[PDB]
Amino acid sequence: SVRIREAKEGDCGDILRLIRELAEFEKLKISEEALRADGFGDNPFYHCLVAEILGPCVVGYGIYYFIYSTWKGRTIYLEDIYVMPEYRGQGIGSKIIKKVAEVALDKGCSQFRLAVLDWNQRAMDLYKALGAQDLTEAEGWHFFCFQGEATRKLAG
Amino acid sequence: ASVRIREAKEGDCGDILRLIRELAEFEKLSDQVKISEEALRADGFGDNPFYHCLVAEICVVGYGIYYFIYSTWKGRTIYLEDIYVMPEYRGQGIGSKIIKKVAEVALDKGCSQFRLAVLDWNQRAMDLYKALGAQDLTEAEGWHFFCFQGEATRKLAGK
Ligand SMILES: CC(=O)SCCNC(=O)CCNC(=O)[C@H](O)C(C)(C)COP(=O)(O)OP(=O)(O)OC[C@H]1O[C@@H](n2cnc3c(N)ncnc32)[C@H](O)[C@@H]1OP(=O)(O)O
Repeated sequence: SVRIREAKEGDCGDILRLIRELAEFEKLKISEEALRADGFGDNPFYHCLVAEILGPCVVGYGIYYFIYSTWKGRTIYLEDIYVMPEYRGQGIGSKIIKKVAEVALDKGCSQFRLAVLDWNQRAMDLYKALGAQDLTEAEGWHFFCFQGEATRKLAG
Repeated sequence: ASVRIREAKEGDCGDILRLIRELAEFEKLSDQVKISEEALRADGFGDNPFYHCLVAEICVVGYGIYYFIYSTWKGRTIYLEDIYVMPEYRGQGIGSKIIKKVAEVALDKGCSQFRLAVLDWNQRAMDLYKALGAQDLTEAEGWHFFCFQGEATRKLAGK
C-alpha cells in the first residue's frame, strides 16, 4: 500500500535523488544539507510529501509553497511533480495531488497553482482530468522571466 | 502627477481591496473576487506574510503585490503576482515605476531571479521585457499556467 505523508528530515536523502530524477526527465544546486537547512529548520519556505510504499521506501515526491492570488486569497503552488517510472499510472501521482488539496484547505487555501511543460502532454491531461484549468490556453497567461543582468536593468 | 511608491501598511488594505474590486468590475469578473479586507491585513501583516505590497500614492491609485518562491530550477526567486493602476492614471509610468522597485527589492535581498506572467494581449510589455533580457516562457519553452480553482480544489480534498 501507499501513503502520502509530510516529509521528515530523514527523507532528505531520497528527496535529493528524486530531484535529480524529475529534472533529468524535464531536461534542465541543492545538496542534502540544503534540503534540511530550509525545508524543516524552523522557518520553512517550502514543504513536501514523500510517496512511500508500506520494504518501506520513498517512491516519488511533491514539494509546494504558499503564494498569493488577488482574486481568492491564500493560494498553494505545487512545484515539483514526479513519480518513479515503475510506479506511475497506479494512482500515486493523484494521491500526491489530493494530499496537496487537503493541505490547501487545512491551511485556508481554496485554490492551487503550478506550471506545466508543453511536451509533457500526459501530465497536462492528468491535471485537466482532476479539474485543473490550463489558464494559459483558457485565458492567455504567458509566464515571463528575467535572469541576472536582465533583472539588474529592469531594476533601473 | 505627484506620486510616490511605498511599502503598504496594514491600513492600506481597504484601498488595496477597493482597487482590486474596481479592476474585476471593469473586466465584468466581479463574482471572482473572493479575497477579503481582513485576509489582506492578516495574510501579510502578521506572523509570516504570504505577500508584500507596494502602493502608488499621490489617494492610493495603484499597487504591486509580490512575494518569494522556492521552485527547483534556480532556487529562491521574487515573483510579481499582480499590478494595477487606476485608469485615470495610465500613461504616467506608475506601473512601470512600481515593477522597477519590486526588482530592486529582489536585488537588495541578494536575489537576481525575477519571475512573472504576462497577458496575451500585451504586445509591448513582452517584446519590451525581452529587450531587457527576459524571455516569454509560454510561447517558447511551452510552460503553461495551470490552475486548480475552488470547485476542483474542494473536490480533490474529499469534500
Ligand atoms: C507541476 C509539475 O511539476 S508537472 C511535472 C509532472 N511530472 C513529470 O512529468 C515527471 C514524470 N512523470 C510522473 O512523475 C508521473 O507520471 C505524474 C506525476 C505526471 C503522474 O503520476 P502518475 O502516478 O503516473 O499518474 P496517476 O496514476 O495518479 O494518474 C492520474 C491521471 O494521470 C494520467 N497520467 C499522467 N501521467 C501518466 C503516466 N506517466 N503514466 C500513466 N498515466 C499517467 C493517468 O492516465 C490518469 O488519468 P485518467 O484518470 O484520465 O486516466
